[PDB]
Parts: sequence; structure tokens; C-alpha cells
Amino acid sequence: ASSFASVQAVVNKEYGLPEDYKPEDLVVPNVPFSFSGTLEKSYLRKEAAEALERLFDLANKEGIQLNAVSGFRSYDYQKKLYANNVKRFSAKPGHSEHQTGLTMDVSSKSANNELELTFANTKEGKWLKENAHRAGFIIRYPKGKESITGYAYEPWHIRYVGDIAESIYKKKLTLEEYMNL
Amino acid sequence: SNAASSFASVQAVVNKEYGLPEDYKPEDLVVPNVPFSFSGTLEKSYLRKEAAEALERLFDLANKEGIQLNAVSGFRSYDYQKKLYANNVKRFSAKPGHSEHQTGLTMDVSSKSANNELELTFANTKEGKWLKENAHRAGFIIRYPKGKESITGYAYEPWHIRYVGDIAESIYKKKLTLEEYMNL
Ligand SMILES: [Cl-]
Ligand SMILES: [Cl-]
Ligand SMILES: [Zn+2]
Ligand SMILES: [Zn+2]
Repeated sequence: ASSFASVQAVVNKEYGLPEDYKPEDLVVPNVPFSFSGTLEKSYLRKEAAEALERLFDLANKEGIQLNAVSGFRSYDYQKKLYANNVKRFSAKPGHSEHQTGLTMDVSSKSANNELELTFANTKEGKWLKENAHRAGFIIRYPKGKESITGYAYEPWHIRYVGDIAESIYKKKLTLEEYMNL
Repeated sequence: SNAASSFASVQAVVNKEYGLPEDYKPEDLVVPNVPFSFSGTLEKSYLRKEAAEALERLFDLANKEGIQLNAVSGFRSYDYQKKLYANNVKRFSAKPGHSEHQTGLTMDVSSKSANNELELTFANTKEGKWLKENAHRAGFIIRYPKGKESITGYAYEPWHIRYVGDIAESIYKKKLTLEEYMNL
């Protein structure tokens, strides 16, 4: 239990993770996924996986069907991905939130389960925006906050931070702002 | 003209110069019985009937040689392409109407050895190399072969196969692009 293993840890362009960093409590959440089988991207840290299950349940109660697309991604994966674009998700290895195991990309069939801006205009994307905090999630890179987060709007990308999500949502803040960074 | 002639033909040529009608969606779209890299039935699950049955034959020929291919994305409508283009301007270069995926004759394929991704790395796999040399056996061509950018308008896409039927073998053997084969 160190600073970067905190559920409230900030990982961004400025603040990176150790290169060997892999959470030790990875599990696959019991939710529908946009691909079949088990892959490393199926996993989240246990607390975040349980919260994702809760989130999908709450969505279902209101007729909203979400699908999980991509969770954990290792340092090594990020390295290869950074190269493939050195020729936005141009995060250097060790600087992607996905390596924390606290972040899941989610989408919906109405958006072809793809991670695109169109997801924002679906009832599912709209619901996610206003309800993610009910399960301790925030939309990590909200619209208009590019200069702060370093990322263009990603309506599909949710980060588990626990109880502070509700305050962050209510105050319309980024994680950076909440943490005085 | 900027409009593809014989737009519904199995041998139609659709590229940056020649576009499809904006309201064109093939009427014989079906889901080929093959493994996919994604779950569920979506627009990209489909190919025109003749191309779908050809893809099945292709995957079966592959399997007999221990080659496991996965289908990644087939049909893409004009309307889908329109938002993808807009949200990438604010290769993914194809303007709406000018992607071959709208014909229903085109399937992006990959393999687990390339993590089912549509990248150059597919070319370095046993599966990608097999596909390069065998696609024509089921009526498919590698639409954007290496070095032909000046003609096709696209960099090497080892993952992107286009069904054209019988002429594939000739196109393959002669090392020609579809544009050249059709005098376009
Ligand atoms: Cl992402
Ligand atoms: Cl493509
Ligand atoms: Zn993400
Ligand atoms: Zn393609």
C-alpha cells in the first residue's frame, strides 16, 4: 500500500507509475464485455471491479445496457501502443491510467461498442456521464478540460476513485483540480 | 467523375477519386460463420452474401494449414463513415462514400498473434504472411499492398482484404492493384 497504489492516485503525463507496476488484486468483473474470452484487458483491481458490477446493475435498472471494452493494460502494452502512434492515447508507458487497474473503457451497442465521440450522444453515454459517481467513478477526461487533464474529451473512459467521485461530480472538477495539481 | 461506376458490382472500384452513392447499402448483407475479434452482432459483422461465403472458405483453407484468422470489421455504412471522418478531423483518411467497407465486399482480418489488431505487425505473423499468399484462393486481394501507395492512395494494409471473385488469382499473379486491373 503505497502512494501510486492508492485508489485516489493521480497518473497523467506529469505523474507516472513505476515501470514494474501491476496491481496484485486484479479480477475480472462479472459484466458483459465487447469481446469474448479472457484477456489482460478484462481485469480491474478488485475494488474497482466490484464497483463496475454495481454501476452496470444501476444502469440496467433504468434500461441502460453498458458493455466493458478495456480495463487493465500493462506498461509493456502501453510501450508498443506509444510506438504505433509515434509514427488521443499517445500516453507514454507508465503514464496511462489503464495501468492502475482502476479504469475501464465502456461503451454500448448503440455506439457499436466502440470508443468514439459518438458514444456521448447515446442515451447510454448520457446516462454514464450523470451516474458514474453513484459507483465511485468519474469521467476522467471531460469536455473542455483538455488544458487541465492533457486529454481530449473521452466519454467512454471511467476511473474509479471511490467516495470522492460524488464531490468531484457535483463540483464539476477534474481529478487534477480536486488534488490541487 | 467522382462517382464510382457500376457501384453495386463485385468488381466495383471505390477509392479517393470514385465514391459510392450516399444512400447505397447492399441488400444481401449476412454475417459470415467465422470467429470475430468482437462479440455481438453489429453493422461490421456483415458482408454481402457472396463475400461472406468466400470469407468462410478462406478461413477454412487457413484452418487446414493451422492458420487461425479472426474477422475484425466488414460492412461500414455511409452514415457511420461520416461521423468517423468528422471525429478524426476534429489510414482513417477515407471520406464518407469513399471507403471500400461500404461495399460489403471488404473485411479487415487479424490474428491473436497480432492481438487482433489492424497494424503492420500483422504482416510479420505467420497468419499475415499466409494471408498475403493465399487470399486469392478464395477470391480476395490485399487491396492496399506494400509500395503501391501512389496508385491506391493508401499505405500497406496487410489486414484489409477485398473480395473480387475469380479475377483475384490473376491480380495476385500479376502483382497489380485493382485500379490497374480495371484500367481506372
Ligand atoms: Cl482510453
Ligand atoms: Cl481498413
Ligand atoms: Zn480508457
Ligand atoms: Zn479495412
